[PDB]
Amino acid sequence: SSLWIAKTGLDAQQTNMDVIANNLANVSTNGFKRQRAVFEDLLYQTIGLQIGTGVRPVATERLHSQGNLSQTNNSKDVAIKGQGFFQVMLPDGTSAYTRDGSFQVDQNGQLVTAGGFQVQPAITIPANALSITIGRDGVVSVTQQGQAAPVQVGQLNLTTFMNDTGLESIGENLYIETQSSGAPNESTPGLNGAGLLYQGYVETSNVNVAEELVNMIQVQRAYEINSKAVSTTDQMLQKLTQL
Amino acid sequence: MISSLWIAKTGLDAQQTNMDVIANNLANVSTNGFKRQRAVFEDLLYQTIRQPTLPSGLQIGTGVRPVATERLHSQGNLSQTNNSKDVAIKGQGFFQ
Amino acid sequence: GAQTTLPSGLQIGTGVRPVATERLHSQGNLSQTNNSKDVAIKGQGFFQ
Amino acid sequence: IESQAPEKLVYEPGNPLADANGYVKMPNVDVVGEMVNTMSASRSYQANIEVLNTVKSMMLKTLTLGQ
Amino acid sequence: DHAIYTAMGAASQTLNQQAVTASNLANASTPGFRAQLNALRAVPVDGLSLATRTLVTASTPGADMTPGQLDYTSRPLDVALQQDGWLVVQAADGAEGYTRNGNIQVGPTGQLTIQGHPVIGEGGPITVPEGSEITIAADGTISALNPGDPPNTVAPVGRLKLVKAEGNEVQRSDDGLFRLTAEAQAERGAVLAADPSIRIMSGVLEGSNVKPVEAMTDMIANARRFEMQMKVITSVDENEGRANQLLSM
Repeated sequence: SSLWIAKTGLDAQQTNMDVIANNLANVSTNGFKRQRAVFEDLLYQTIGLQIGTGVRPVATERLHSQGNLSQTNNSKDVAIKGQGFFQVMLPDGTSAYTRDGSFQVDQNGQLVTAGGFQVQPAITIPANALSITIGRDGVVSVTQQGQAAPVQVGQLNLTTFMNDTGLESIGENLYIETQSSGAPNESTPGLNGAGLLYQGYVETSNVNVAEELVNMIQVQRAYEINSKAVSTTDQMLQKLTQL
Repeated sequence: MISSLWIAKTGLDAQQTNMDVIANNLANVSTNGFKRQRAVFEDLLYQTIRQPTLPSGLQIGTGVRPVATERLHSQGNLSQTNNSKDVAIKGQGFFQ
Repeated sequence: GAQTTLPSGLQIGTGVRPVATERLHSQGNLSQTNNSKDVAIKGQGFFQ
Repeated sequence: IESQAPEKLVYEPGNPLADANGYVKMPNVDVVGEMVNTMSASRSYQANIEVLNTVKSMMLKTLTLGQ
Repeated sequence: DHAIYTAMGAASQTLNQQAVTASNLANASTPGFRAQLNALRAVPVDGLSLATRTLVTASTPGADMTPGQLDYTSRPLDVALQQDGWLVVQAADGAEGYTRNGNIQVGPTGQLTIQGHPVIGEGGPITVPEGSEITIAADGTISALNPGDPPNTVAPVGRLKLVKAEGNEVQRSDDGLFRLTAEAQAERGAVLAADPSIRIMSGVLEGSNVKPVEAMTDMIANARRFEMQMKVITSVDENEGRANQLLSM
């Protein structure tokens, strides 16, 4: 009856918390964009008056706003100033896209992500490297002993999407292209709308804290009100059954 | 059950891993030739709710996990010990 | 039954039962006791 | 007859019986109306029973007219 | 007289639903549990003359296949699967089965078993070098490190058999292990091939997907329906008691 409406209401508020809890758990994650749940009411029944049916979440939109930078003396970490995604080769063979700028080198040269996934285009670092320079425009140069000039290696090309909110979150700090975010556009950082690169800095999470606390306050109070609604409907049905 | 306790627990575990790294770095301030550790955090799998094309999909997170702990191999400062058996390295290299 | 429509049938469960309680054998932290008789095992081993 | 009322719609897209929009159809059975109908049917049933019981004595007493 | 049975059936089947709901709530902490969905279906009685009698019967259209909240336990053998993924384990009767419980244990002789079921990889059940720090990669690659030896070893051993199959194509067996349906068996073969596109996370255990809001609403609805059917039964019984005096001449 009116129980199948408060049930949808309760589902909505638990979805809101699962979004808020996800945002609060990823405070220390580098390059994390906060999710925001969007709710929509269901079909109305017309007999004229209109009787509602409940609420249904539509799509959690993520905010692609540039977070703050934090300084780590590591020379393998870079941060993006603007919109753009580093391209990463998955074990299957398809390409994912990430904003976590914490990179390493694996045993065969080569820049990889924190989970060891390779970063494309592939940038092979020599063993006799003394200092690695990742420039403003993505030029990765290496200094070698004796040489009075640095040896160029490669370009860190950034991928720009037309709609960044439509990317599918794999999980492990990777976004993959979807129908709503097709046609990834490779570009040198600084041109064709791509952002620039800062070496030695890591982008921090976008999540604002006070907003999430107030949001949990609101979610808890709405959840309590909906539980009261369920209790009142149950009590009415219990009174009816005694007839 | 379905409850944001299993997400906030991973949040607490992540912050505790960070605090463990911080404490380990603090305990070794006087150790000679120690590289500071940094914890890299990356969130868990995302559950996708299938809807009856859409500009954005409905995806709910699950938490965060520590995956990579890095040691910064940067050249630390030199301190003078008049003991003649002590040596220091200018650059990358390890004694065997 | 023989199959647009939902599947029929009725498979009622029976309940829950604990099968095995496991101990996580991960190395713990070390606490310093200056007495010369306590030692701590660095790895996978037990005293007999 | 089968009632012609808006079938109740519940958003359950995972159900195989959900339409393109995902609303499974639940019956239009109202609870209060059916309890009232049960009570009214019971009281009409009992009233007709009482009518038959009342008539019965007169029926049996009619047949004593001849003998 | 038979209207006292129709309502009775509903009441009885109400209890059935309650049992199912309890079976869900008893498994609130079970790892990799898939809550069974319950649904009443109406069956009309066909025959002359006025079709008035329509009974109910409860059924369980499979399980709810939304992945639960993950539990981060720092154990490398614990695995959590990408949505719509299954581990393949040898069941009791020497046949394949699919499970979500990723709590893998190592036997004394090195056999990988989940809940006593030996896990099956690409080459069959897995034999682990007795005593080894097992590390599972993101796609199921198993690396074994033998104690005492150097760490430049971490030689790989095998790869788990991860299967993609949606909730419509799978039915539960009486042992709690899921299998393919007859239609899905006909359309996708008997034994499913391992999909390399399924990602598996090591060090996290997946919990159950029992929604408590749904359980509470189901209990309230079941209680109210049971009371309504009891009231109908009482009304019918009283009516028949009054009606069974007519027979007195």
